[PDB]
Amino acid sequence: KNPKSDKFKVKRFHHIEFWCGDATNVARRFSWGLGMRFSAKSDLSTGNMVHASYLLTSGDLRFLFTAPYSPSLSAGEIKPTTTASIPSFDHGSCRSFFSSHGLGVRAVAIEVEDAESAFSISVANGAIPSSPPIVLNEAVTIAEVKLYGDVVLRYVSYKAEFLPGFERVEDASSFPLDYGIRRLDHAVGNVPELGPALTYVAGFTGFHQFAEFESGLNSAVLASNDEMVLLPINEPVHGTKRKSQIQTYLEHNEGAGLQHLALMSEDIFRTLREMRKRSSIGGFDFMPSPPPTYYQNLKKRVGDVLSDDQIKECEELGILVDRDDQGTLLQIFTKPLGDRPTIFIEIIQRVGCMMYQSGGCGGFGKGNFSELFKSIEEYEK
Amino acid sequence: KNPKSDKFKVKRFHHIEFWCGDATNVARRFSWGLGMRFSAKSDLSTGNMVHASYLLTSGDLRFLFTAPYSPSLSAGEIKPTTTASIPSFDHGSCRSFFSSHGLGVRAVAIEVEDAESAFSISVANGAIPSSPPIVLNEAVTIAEVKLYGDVVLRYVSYKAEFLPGFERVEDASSFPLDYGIRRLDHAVGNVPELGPALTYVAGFTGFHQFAEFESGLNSAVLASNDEMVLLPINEPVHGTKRKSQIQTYLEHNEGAGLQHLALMSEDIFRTLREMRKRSSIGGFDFMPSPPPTYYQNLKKRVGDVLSDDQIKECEELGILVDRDDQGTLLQIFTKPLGDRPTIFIEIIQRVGCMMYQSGGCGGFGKGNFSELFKSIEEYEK
Ligand SMILES: Cn1c(=O)n(CC(F)(F)F)c(=O)c2cc([N+](=O)[O-])c(C(=O)C3=C(O)CCCC3=O)cc21
Ligand SMILES: Cn1c(=O)n(CC(F)(F)F)c(=O)c2cc([N+](=O)[O-])c(C(=O)C3=C(O)CCCC3=O)cc21
Ligand SMILES: [Co+2]
Ligand SMILES: [Co+2]
Repeated sequence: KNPKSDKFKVKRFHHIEFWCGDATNVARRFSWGLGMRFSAKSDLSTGNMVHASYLLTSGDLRFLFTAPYSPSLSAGEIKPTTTASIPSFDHGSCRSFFSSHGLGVRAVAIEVEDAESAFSISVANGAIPSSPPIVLNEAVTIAEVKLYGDVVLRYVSYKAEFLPGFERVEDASSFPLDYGIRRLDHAVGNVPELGPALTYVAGFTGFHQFAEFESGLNSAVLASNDEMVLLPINEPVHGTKRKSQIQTYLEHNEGAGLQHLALMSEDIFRTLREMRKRSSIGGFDFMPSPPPTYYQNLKKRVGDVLSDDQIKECEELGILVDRDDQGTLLQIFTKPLGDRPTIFIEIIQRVGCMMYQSGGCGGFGKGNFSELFKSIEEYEK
Repeated sequence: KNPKSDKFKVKRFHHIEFWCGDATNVARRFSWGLGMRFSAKSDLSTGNMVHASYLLTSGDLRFLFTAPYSPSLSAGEIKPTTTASIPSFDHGSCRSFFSSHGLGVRAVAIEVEDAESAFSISVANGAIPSSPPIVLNEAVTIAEVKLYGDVVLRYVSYKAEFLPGFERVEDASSFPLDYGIRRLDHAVGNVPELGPALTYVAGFTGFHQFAEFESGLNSAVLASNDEMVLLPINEPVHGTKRKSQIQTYLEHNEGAGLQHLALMSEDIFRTLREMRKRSSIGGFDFMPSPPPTYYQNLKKRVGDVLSDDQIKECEELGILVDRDDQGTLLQIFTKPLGDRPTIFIEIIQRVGCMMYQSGGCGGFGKGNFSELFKSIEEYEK
């Protein structure tokens, strides 16, 4: 059931912004680890005395990494005279965010036809304003509302080069890395109580519940009209035998915030080969391997979609596989991206539901919870 | 002239500790960029609820990267019951250091025979105590005094595995990277006024002035008895045509602090080939190239130490070369290690002064200031 209730028109994810203490080191780690090119900068070299911001891109995926400079470099400025390229930026907000959460996502930015209307409609429907709409170089409008915790939903609209004031990175300082990652598929929040969080976000966006088909979670997925923009939210299930991963998140994150980013690959086998190659030389580690019992039940589940060679390839790379009403989902999770057991990344590829591919094809892997529990018992046999 | 006036016995540099906001991302960037292996950890996985600390090693070089967790994980602890592996660590001090300076060096640690005596003698000779001596697991003693700015000089002594409470990193999660870097050669501070800084540090250590043989600097080098431990200090020269790099440092760093770490390589050609290979895929960038006039005057200076093949190799890699009373110095500088124009790294190899090699052999490149100025004029001809 898709009522198509978006209160303003939404296109697609535009970028994800990380708030960090050093944007250079995080951006270079992520670039090597995920195979993303350095494509735009805004910093001292471009006349930005406020923040350093570096953009990495892979296909349509845009990761922005931003950290503050000493406030003393911009003490003479006022908001109208600012040299920040992201006018919503605030030294104290950024410093307070990082000291509270460590490295994490500050803004989930979606592109809209009209960011000012998006902001107005949103707030008129209960969104908590975070930063009012501001027109950038007569070309781009940016506005922010609170999403959950200290994460904001950033609206971006273009009248017609990432953002004004950013410069393209020099050819020599930009290496054409690519491991097959192509776009952001969904962005997931962890909150203490799912009900109020869903009601708030569904309330100001018009996004509808997407619906799926023990685990330490309960969750729901909000989606835009074409279900391209997918924003799931998790809450803990207390009292379970194993402590809820969501509860561990909330404790180490100091409250609600973004849990994982799921990135679509055009070739999850190539992506995981390239990323695993680099795990111990600066890249990302992956979740522990599932038992062989899991991969010895994979043919009886998905053998109609993937060859026995590809199923062996899944056991080598640790890929998990689940099946929807409509399609198949290949998926794997990284270990946390930084010091804290908080944010992590999911790599995915979905097979099926072609019209282009419809969003959410295959679901989010809900069945892998019970399939992994069984193989755990079956292996100890 | 070496009076050998050390007030307590000093052996060698033990480690350099970086204070960061995320220790994972910085440590993985540095590991790939410099070719250093992950060798020890102290973090949640080892029962440290206070800080995450990761040690990288190359030859004798030890870089430690430390960031704080949420204070809430250790709210129930007191100093006697702490789970920190570095008892000098303080959440507020670390958070305040990083927000003030960004990524930078907190501790220059030197090994001594008796860290408690080192601390006592030091303070009795004017050192400002930073953290009193503390015996770790009946095996290791650690103590800290102020060095300059918010940088401390950390004394370490062993009765007889980096530090107690650290664990060796698992074989799979530790990749044998090595680009030829072998040990720390010197660590340089930038201060607003050299005189008072020298008097303070020379005052509590007994270190003697090492002495060398326009530039926006004036500087002096303090050295231990065998001149292995080398601690130069810079101050700005105001009024020069080009603004002093030291003054730019002090403004962006919010005051005095560590400017550069010079790392000895056993093969500076191999090191710079490996590091430059990785500049645009997560590693470190290097200083701009000198003109060819510089390398067209290199034979008439050092042609007795390096072949014309090696001199061509210097022009390819951008290596600079200077000559002492006693030896030859090969050297090159990175661009700053993080967002701010503050800390950077120097790679060096020295040729000569063999007895082992005596410390400081070749100097620190003082002549390259006037050799580079000339080649600049000669190239515009
Ligand atoms: C498939 N799957 C899984 O098998 N396990 C067990 C494993 F593999 F770790 F052992 C997970 O723990 C796991 C955790 C998460 N999560 O979001 O925390 C997700 C996930 O992506 C997801 C969403 O995107 C929105 C709806 C909620 C949801 O579950 C999937 C998971
Ligand atoms: C050799 N040399 C140089 O040629 N230039 C010009 C170039 F190349 F950048 F264009 C420098 O700027 C430069 C800067 C520094 N510094 O410390 O800032 C040092 C250096 O290492 C040093 C010490 O270790 C202790 C004593 C002070 C001192 O000068 C060497 C440099
Ligand atoms: Co997911
Ligand atoms: Co030097």
